[PDB]
Amino acid sequence: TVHDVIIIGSGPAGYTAAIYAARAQLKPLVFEGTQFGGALMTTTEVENYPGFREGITGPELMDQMREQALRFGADLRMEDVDAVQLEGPVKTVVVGDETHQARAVILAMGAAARHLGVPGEEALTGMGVSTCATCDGFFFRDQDIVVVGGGDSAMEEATFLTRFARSVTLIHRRDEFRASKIMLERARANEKITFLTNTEITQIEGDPKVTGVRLRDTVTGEESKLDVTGVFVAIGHDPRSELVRGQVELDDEGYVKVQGRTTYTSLDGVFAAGDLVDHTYRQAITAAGSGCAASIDAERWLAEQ
Amino acid sequence: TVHDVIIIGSGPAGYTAAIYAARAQLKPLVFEGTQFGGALMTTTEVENYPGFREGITGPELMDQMREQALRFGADLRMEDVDAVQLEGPVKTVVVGDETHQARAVILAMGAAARHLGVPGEEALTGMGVSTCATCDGFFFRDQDIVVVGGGDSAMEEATFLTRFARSVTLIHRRDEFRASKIMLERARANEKITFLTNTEITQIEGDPKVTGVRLRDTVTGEESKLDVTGVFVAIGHDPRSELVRGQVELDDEGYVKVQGRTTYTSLDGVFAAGDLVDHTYRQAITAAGSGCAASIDAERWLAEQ
Ligand SMILES: Cc1cc2nc3c(=O)[nH]c(=O)nc-3n(C[C@H](O)[C@H](O)[C@H](O)COP(=O)(O)OP(=O)(O)OC[C@H]3O[C@@H](n4cnc5c(N)ncnc54)[C@H](O)[C@@H]3O)c2cc1C
Ligand SMILES: Cc1cc2nc3c(=O)[nH]c(=O)nc-3n(C[C@H](O)[C@H](O)[C@H](O)COP(=O)(O)OP(=O)(O)OC[C@H]3O[C@@H](n4cnc5c(N)ncnc54)[C@H](O)[C@@H]3O)c2cc1C
Ligand SMILES: Nc1ccc(Nc2ccc3c(N)nsc3c2)cc1
Ligand SMILES: Nc1ccc(Nc2ccc3c(N)nsc3c2)cc1
Ligand SMILES: [Cl-]
Ligand SMILES: [Cl-]
Ligand SMILES: [Cl-]
Ligand SMILES: [Cl-]
Ligand SMILES: [Mg+2]
Ligand SMILES: [Mg+2]
Ligand SMILES: [Mg+2]
Ligand SMILES: [Mg+2]
Repeated sequence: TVHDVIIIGSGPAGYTAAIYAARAQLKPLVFEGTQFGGALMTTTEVENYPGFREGITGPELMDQMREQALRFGADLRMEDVDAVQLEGPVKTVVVGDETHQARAVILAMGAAARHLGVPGEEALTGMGVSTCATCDGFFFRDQDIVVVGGGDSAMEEATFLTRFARSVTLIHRRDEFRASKIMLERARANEKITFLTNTEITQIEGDPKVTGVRLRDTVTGEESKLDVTGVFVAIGHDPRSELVRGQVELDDEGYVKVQGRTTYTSLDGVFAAGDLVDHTYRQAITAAGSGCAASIDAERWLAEQ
Repeated sequence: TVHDVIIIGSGPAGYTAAIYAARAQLKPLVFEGTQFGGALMTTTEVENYPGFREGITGPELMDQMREQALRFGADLRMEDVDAVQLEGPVKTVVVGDETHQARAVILAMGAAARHLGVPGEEALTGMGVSTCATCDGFFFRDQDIVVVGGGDSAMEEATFLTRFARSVTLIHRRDEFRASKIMLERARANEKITFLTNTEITQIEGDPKVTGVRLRDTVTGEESKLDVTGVFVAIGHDPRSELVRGQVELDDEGYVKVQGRTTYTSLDGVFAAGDLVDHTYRQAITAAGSGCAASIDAERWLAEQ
């Protein structure tokens, strides 16, 4: 049984691809993962996804998307793809001890935001701990917050956040910065930003919400506590391209490369969408847009065979 | 008074750009047009926009988007931009006898679908007359329908529609086809497609919904009537780039060109999104995704000044 298309991933890119493929009568087979629903399934509020004048929670939005895909006939499986064979006319995905095949595959595995890995980070996620200044900076008006990281991401998040926050403490575990000189220099010039180098967070305090961070000097071991009400983690992303490394061309940071303004990868019959590809915007609406494009690409490519 | 950003257009690209720019505290000034709300403001059902398990009407979706932009502080004006000056640090838009200025401009004027221009076309829009096989082909299962046009668009729409329709009559006013040989040959091979060359539609019949089309031979003048329940107009699109021709680089069909996978045009401080740029996907979700990207591009570009 060779399916027309298999989709790997269940964030906005994967579900939008599933909606379009199903409505196109391709009977898409979608492997959602056991941690299904993408990055929004673990935020509280989504206010910048167009179409919801008063907002919607991340889980509510993903459940709409999932039920929408189901309504048009997508075959959804809450299982992880463990391995793929993507070269040639018939592609194979392996799911535990089960195999499935398809003429086209849409890769929508997303990117993992790096975690601090400290107590309180999970408990206080959406309650003061954020990954997304664009999304959440709004909510920290006149507040004292931290940003963690040493690259252009952290510099961009920190300087952006000063238009809301009373103060931004930028914390980095080294005394050297991997961020570009321009981004570094913009952060230095901003009077609302204080730099804390050679510093790591060991714990995030907060009873319902973030009240502070515990700090350790990575050189001397000196520990202290900072009172803050927000923690923005900006230590980088890891695109989830492990399944396809060695089969589909990746850039030096592991993002799947695509041709021009399409979703076509280096492999015939293989398309890629969402934050697996995009290291620039990383929003739900852009991932959904690219998931649509992947399905239209796949449909048109299938019609050429 | 020089604004940070002006947005021209009020479809999904323009409203999503407005939402992001407003949430970024850029106080975007948005000229919606008198025919505001984009292409969806004149369809009935939008079923493939992810986030609505049971669908939503086009006007309901656009009103959500508009109120969402308002909620975050967008300044919305239901007026047409009549002329622009986009070169240099301060850009000007002219609206009747009023002028407005901004450091960045986001172009989101969309593309106009060409119309047959015959009686019944407007009355029966969304009631049998469609512009979008992806969107509406679903609803014509086992029905006899027409597709109008002579290019790759019409060939693609007609062959796609045969997976739903009982029959597809492809009508073209010439006996020569501007579509590529592959697209032409695929349509010829499909047993559900009948070709009617040298034929124009003079009227679309239908009491609540499409019941037939009146036809004229463009050579002999012979007229007849075809019983059909759907009419898909696929005679091409005109991107709304007239305002910016001679200022921003356009491709040979008039679409605004953008740099790589960004929204940057050939002019510093000018960004473009939606169907003004995209001649491939032309969906609401993709236009919304690109409107987000234009605002993020614009925000980051503004921060560099
Ligand atoms: C805390 C947080 C809050 C956010 N808030 C917002 C917001 O308010 N607005 C906004 O626009 N964006 C927000 N974002 C960003 C947005 O969620 C992402 O940009 C978007 O979800 C990317 O979608 P994607 O489909 O490419 O990947 P993801 O959302 O990462 O989805 C990929 C999914 O596929 C699954 N998958 C991966 N590999 C496999 C495999 N091998 N087999 C099976 N399944 C697999 C994953 O487990 C995951 O469930 C937020 C992100 C985070 C982390
Ligand atoms: C009948 C119909 C049904 C459709 N159904 C679907 C569907 O179900 N699903 C789907 O995904 N897509 C659908 N589409 C396509 C979708 O609507 C478009 O792809 C999308 O709206 C493009 O958005 P855009 O913002 O780029 O431009 P548009 O939607 O064209 O919006 C541009 C807006 O800006 C305004 N504007 C233009 N020039 C100026 C100016 N100089 N000054 C001020 N304002 C100006 C225009 O009047 C218009 O209101 C449909 C299209 C049509 C025509
Ligand atoms: N995958 C991955 C790679 C690198 C990191 N860096 C990191 C981790 C924890 C902390 C911390 N508590 N303060 S600064 C910091 C930085 C995290 C995850
Ligand atoms: N802008 C623009 C340019 C070209 C067209 N072509 C056209 C118009 C009407 C009809 C018809 N009634 N049957 S075939 C056809 C084709 C329409 C609009
Ligand atoms: Cl390789
Ligand atoms: Cl290998
Ligand atoms: Cl020019
Ligand atoms: Cl000129
Ligand atoms: Mg995983
Ligand atoms: Mg996830
Ligand atoms: Mg107009
Ligand atoms: Mg319109």
